[PDB]
Amino acid sequence: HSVAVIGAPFSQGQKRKGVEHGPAAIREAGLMKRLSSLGCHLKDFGDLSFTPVPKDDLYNNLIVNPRSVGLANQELAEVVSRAVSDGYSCVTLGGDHSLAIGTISGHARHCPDLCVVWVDAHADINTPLTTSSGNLHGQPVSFLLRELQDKVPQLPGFSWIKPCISSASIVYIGLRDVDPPEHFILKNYDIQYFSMRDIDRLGIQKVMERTFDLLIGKRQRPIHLSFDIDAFDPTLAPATGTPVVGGLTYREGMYIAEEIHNTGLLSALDLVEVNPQLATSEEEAKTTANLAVDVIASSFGQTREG
Amino acid sequence: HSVAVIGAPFSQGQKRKGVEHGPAAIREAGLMKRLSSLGCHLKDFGDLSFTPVPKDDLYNNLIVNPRSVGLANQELAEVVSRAVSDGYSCVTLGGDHSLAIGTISGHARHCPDLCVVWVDAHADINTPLTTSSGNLHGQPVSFLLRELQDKVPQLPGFSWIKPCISSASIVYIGLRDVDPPEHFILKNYDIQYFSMRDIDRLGIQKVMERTFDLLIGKRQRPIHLSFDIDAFDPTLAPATGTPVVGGLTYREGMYIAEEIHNTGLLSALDLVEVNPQLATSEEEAKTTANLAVDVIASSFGQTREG
Amino acid sequence: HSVAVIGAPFSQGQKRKGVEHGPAAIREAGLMKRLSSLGCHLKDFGDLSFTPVPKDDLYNNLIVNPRSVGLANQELAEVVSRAVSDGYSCVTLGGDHSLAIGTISGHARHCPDLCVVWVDAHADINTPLTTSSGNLHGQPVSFLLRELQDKVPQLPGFSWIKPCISSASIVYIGLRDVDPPEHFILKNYDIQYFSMRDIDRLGIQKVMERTFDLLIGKRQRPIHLSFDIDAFDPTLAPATGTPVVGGLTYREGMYIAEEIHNTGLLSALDLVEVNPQLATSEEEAKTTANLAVDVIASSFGQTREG
Ligand SMILES: N[C@](CCCC[B-](O)(O)O)(CCN1CCCCC1)C(=O)O
Ligand SMILES: N[C@](CCCC[B-](O)(O)O)(CCN1CCCCC1)C(=O)O
Ligand SMILES: N[C@](CCCC[B-](O)(O)O)(CCN1CCCCC1)C(=O)O
Ligand SMILES: [Mn+2]
Ligand SMILES: [Mn+2]
Ligand SMILES: [Mn+2]
Ligand SMILES: [Mn+2]
Ligand SMILES: [Mn+2]
Ligand SMILES: [Mn+2]
Repeated sequence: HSVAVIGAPFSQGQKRKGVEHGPAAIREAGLMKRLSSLGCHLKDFGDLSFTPVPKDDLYNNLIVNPRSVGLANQELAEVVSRAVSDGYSCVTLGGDHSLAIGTISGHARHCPDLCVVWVDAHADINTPLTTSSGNLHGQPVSFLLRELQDKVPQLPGFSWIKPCISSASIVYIGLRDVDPPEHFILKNYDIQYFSMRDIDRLGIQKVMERTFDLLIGKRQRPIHLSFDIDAFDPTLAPATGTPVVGGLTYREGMYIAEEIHNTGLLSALDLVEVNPQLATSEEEAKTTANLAVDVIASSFGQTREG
Repeated sequence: HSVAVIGAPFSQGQKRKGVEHGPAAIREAGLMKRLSSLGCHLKDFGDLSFTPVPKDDLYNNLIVNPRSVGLANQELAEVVSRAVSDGYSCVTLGGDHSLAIGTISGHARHCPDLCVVWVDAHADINTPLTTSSGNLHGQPVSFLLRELQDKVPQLPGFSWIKPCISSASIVYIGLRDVDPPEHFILKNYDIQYFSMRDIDRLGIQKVMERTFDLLIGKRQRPIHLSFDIDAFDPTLAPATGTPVVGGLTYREGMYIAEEIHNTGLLSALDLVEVNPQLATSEEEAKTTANLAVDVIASSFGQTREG
Repeated sequence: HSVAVIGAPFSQGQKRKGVEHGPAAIREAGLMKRLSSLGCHLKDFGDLSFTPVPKDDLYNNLIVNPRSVGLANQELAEVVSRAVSDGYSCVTLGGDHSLAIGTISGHARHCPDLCVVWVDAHADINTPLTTSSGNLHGQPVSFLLRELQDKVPQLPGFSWIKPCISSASIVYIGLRDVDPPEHFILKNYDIQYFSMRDIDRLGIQKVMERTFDLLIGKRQRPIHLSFDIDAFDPTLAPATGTPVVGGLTYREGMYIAEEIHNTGLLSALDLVEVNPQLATSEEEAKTTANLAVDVIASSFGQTREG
């Protein structure tokens, strides 16, 4: 079992400084030793340096850094594609969530029937025509879903992307801050999600059971787990740019990761939005990074029973 | 849909200074904007000034401020009755829980077939003959329930009350600190409650389903939600006078409020016992007020899925 | 109902200073008054003074303080045995968990059909041949189970010990940090456990139901509850030597204790591993002790509904 680790210090999908230091923070929290201990053979690609784009002006006076985000993702997709082609399960450390455009695109090149489990407080499914922030980290799913493409304009730097997956191939877990146009999109395209309210009702065991029935109930598929640290309650993961009260507990997050491992199908994992500079103390930053490491290790087989 | 907001700075139902500043704290936490955003047409009645009573001596060398609490409640009931009669769902900000004598009396004055959901760590059902504290905020339910009246003596300032509400028409959620005579009362009059232990067993979904089956399972009735902030765990709502460990989680509180909204029958709401002065820090005070706003907004339709 | 309280300031089953002050901390937190209030008739044995053993050198160059732990446990066993035969339910305050060798041995002397509910983040079932720490507090169960005796070497000071429990007569609740050879032992000997993951799946109600079906489903038996404070999440019980993230909530711990009380069969209880010196503040120490008192009081009938 081989795992590739790619640092992707994306910050230009959003406006808050510091998220580019997430990969270093997660490595410093002992990621590689934890993975080695489980028996993973590792290839560390280090932290990538992405090519900047000069004069990357706003698109439509709103969308920030489109060419930079587009090119960084094109470059990242090439690395992810190569790693998956070489037989590695691919762990990408962020960095802001716009990097999922690149990781999912790269992953889908060799694994076109992948499915996506998107664990997040947010749906990240605004389009360039619905976003009220202009921040691409709150739009990445819109660029990836085939059914949405007539509603998504062509951004500069984005021409290389071709939507990778169907709306029936993504399931959200943890949602508790969704913009009204995103709610419209989720309902209109029948995209399945388990919000925090659904977890309150069903419990995390049934949520995972139903997630897998929707995605792999009738056929095996490589799983892409895109995990935004802000899915966790801010008491547990304070070092992040968009915290929302009332999130996953520690135990719920471990359970999600355990079930992902138990499928035997995990093929790529993103761990995004750790921003150590937003912690009010070193302890806050380190606990957030420690939590990120626990998620990744659990996703690759660390158990709570020995 | 129209909502009236009434500030009721009651503090004489108990002995701790500061709870009279609860209404201002909740307002400063953004209550009105949150309600407007949901589509509520608002009538703000401001913070009421209640008429004092001279020489309001203890009743029976025990019960504190009886005439002051009686008259403040009589005055409050007049405002609540007018608001409800004019078509508003009536939100009353406390202030200590003795104010529910006035809000429920005033609500019932217009809506005699109302039912009550009482969310609290405490049953608040001592009578003047069973209370060990003498504090009227731990007695309001005894003045309101028809079946209990042959056991409730007449307090000065209390003669105006017309307690018609049946013991079958109140359900408690959250109970974890109940005095022995209150336990006797709950059992003897077959009053239904879901204690924290019941929530541990059933889960909040089934608790809400069972609550509504009891109250509105046979017929539609206006709902009065009387919500003591101390229902929440003290880690979440520290700025309150009688905290008890082991309370509702944030998610459970939001779920209760969401289910109240989903009935379409919410007619009045009390949010009581926020005391900003009992916070150890500005942060503790503000988080308690923010939580109060979240409960109110969720009760009028704020969702966690957009 | 009569309850003996025994202080057992064991520290030599592990290496961290301070756990010998656990019994005093629990008493200072109001244990005796809480038990009296429930109607318990009390015999306080005080804190026992155990006979030291000079030159208690490492066994096999690894196992720490074997003669001291063995002798202290032999002495403790005599006290517990006498107390149980005099008709007391026996509460032993720790002290490190190696004391359970003594309490369970003493208990079983007059109650051979006892069963054991072991509430803990850890399985405490290493043998002298599997331990990697050498600390006897992580081994007590191996000395007590009949089925394991061909794999447990004779330690100096341990000759008085006869295993008196079958592997089918112990159930674990709370497990989340289990060493690989302990996992092998649990599986190989079909020892039943409900890990944190099992609690996440089933809920604490179902966990207790299944626990009692396994132990007393066919006949009434005296129950020995051995409760390591580290079963609780470290946010709730920080003052302990081996904290592990993702533990029982306050409510889950109360529910466990309530269900133990509800059986009517509680015969002895250990409350171990409170180490006030490991608190980083007096508040942390006090909350851990207060929690210990809550567990013991709930196990003897304190309710959350009055
Ligand atoms: N929907 C947001 C989401 C930002 C978080 C992105 B993720 O999950 O990668 O971290 C936020 C929109 N905003 C919410 C608050 C009110 C105004 C709109 C957006 O910017 O589009
Ligand atoms: N039962 C109490 C309740 C006080 C809280 C009122 B609420 O819910 O509005 O905030 C307290 C009685 N007291 C409990 C602790 C032990 C002594 C008696 C009382 O004073 O009657
Ligand atoms: N399994 C441990 C358990 C110690 C806790 C004892 B109890 O529950 O009474 O508090 C720990 C072994 N250690 C765990 C971390 C990795 C190395 C081995 C041991 O020392 O045997
Ligand atoms: Mn997010
Ligand atoms: Mn995201
Ligand atoms: Mn209360
Ligand atoms: Mn109350
Ligand atoms: Mn332990
Ligand atoms: Mn232990």
